[PDB]
Amino acid sequence: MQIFVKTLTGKTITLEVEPSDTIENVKAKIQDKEGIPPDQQRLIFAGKQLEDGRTLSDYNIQKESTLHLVLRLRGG
Amino acid sequence: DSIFVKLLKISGIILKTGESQNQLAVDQIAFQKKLFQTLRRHPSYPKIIEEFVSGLESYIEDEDSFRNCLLSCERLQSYSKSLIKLLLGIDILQPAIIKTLFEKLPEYFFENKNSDEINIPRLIVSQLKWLDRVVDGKDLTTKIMQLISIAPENLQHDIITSLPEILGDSQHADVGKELSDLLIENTSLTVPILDVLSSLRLDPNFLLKVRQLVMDKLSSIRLEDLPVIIKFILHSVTAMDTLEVISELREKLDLQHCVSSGQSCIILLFDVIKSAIRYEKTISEAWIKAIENTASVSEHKVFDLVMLFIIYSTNTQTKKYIDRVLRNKIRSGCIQEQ
Amino acid sequence: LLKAVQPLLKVSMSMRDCLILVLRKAMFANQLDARKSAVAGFLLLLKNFKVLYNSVANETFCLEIMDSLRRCLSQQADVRLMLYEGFYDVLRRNSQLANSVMQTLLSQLKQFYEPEPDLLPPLKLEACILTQGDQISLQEPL
Repeated sequence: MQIFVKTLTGKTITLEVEPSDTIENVKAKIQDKEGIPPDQQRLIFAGKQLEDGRTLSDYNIQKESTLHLVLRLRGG
Repeated sequence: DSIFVKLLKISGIILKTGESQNQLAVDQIAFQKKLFQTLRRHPSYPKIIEEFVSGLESYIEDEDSFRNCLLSCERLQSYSKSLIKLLLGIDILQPAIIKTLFEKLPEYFFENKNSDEINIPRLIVSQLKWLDRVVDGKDLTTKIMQLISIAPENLQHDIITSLPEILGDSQHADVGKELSDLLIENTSLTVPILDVLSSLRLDPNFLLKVRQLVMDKLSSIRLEDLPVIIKFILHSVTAMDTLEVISELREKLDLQHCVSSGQSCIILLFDVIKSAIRYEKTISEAWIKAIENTASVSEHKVFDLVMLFIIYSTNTQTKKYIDRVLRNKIRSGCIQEQ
Repeated sequence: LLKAVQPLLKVSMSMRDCLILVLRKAMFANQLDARKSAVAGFLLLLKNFKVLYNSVANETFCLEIMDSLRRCLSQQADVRLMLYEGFYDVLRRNSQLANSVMQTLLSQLKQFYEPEPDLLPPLKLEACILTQGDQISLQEPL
């Protein structure tokens, strides 16, 4: 299914993931299609920071949902 | 067969077909210095660089070989920078490389995410980032600004958001002006320009001007824009303009007309405010001293409670002053249950 | 703090490659302290991170940092001056960087030295002054 990831600067990317996918799979896909390293990513959903080990099912993530990406350091 | 591929073979990088990451026989520094001194010792030294870039530009006309030339090198002794990035560190090749790199990019404005979903404009602009030397400022400045002018919206948004790591110190304030030239042109491009002007080097008078141009239109801003705006406002405050901008900020901020993305962006805004008050006492102390000066009117809002809890949590040396302000505020008939 | 920490960085490797990433991303900041913090970190890593782990994993690694230090020499006067005062200790505690370090200075000299005899001011002092918008600053303290 299709979800959205929104940066701090307002750039939105579209991610094709399933609820079986873990959060580090989303981080690796963001690294593959945007170049940001997965150690620098920090994801927020519904005012909750997404942990590394869990899945999309653990935080009730459905399709057309928007995550928020915060970088640990600036410009990567 | 070409002078380009032969000198790459001599300098210690193997140029493959186009389907996997290119090998590298020696260290990156050893390869760079060897290619430099081999171009130095060859006769017709000012003219061989034209043949070099001609061989390069004739080689990279194929999309796959050019995509391999943009990708990370395979290290035998295991990942490193790209061959374009390694050639970009050498100063004699650098301006011609920037010229040819900026030449063919409008061909790739519409063929985006072709095979394995990489953005070739994003790759070619990430070949520019974290440069150690920029040999010529002004030519690169005019080229990047005309690229921002001609590009479609999302790609030029990526060019904007990548500007602090590219540009050198000799070309900040020029791009200080010309970004503001783009700022009045579009309201859809307010926030990456605002983040860039928050992160570049600017003189405070221009920063005051653009801060007034932000602050007059604060009520016409949806919550999504509100972190990267307010960060910019808390890193444009001078030592003399503290109480004025804090009082105006605490007046104009609603946090109610905006209210799942809303709660997350609210948490991002309060993260931003914690980061602003953490390491600059001049905003924390002036925020606390700008709350007790609104003890007169009983109509102060939800913001002044959450902000007192934040500054009480974050900064430790202002704990007693926040405690005394809360006691003398609650004894005044102010902050109550409602 | 970076003097204290570095017995971690001789032991660890992930933390070392975290620090270099922090310092390289810190050189491109706008706040003034970040530039000079980055040069302090770079000079400490040049200083105590080998005499000359594997030596082949050091002689290239300092030659990485040294290329990063050719950013700082392009920056403003205080960030330069910390390098000019630090290079002597770098050479004392790390001898084999000498053939690189002197070159890093010598090219830095050549932007301001006019090597033709019988031209009477032998230095270019009109390039060591940055003038724009009636803001006059010293840069490159020759």
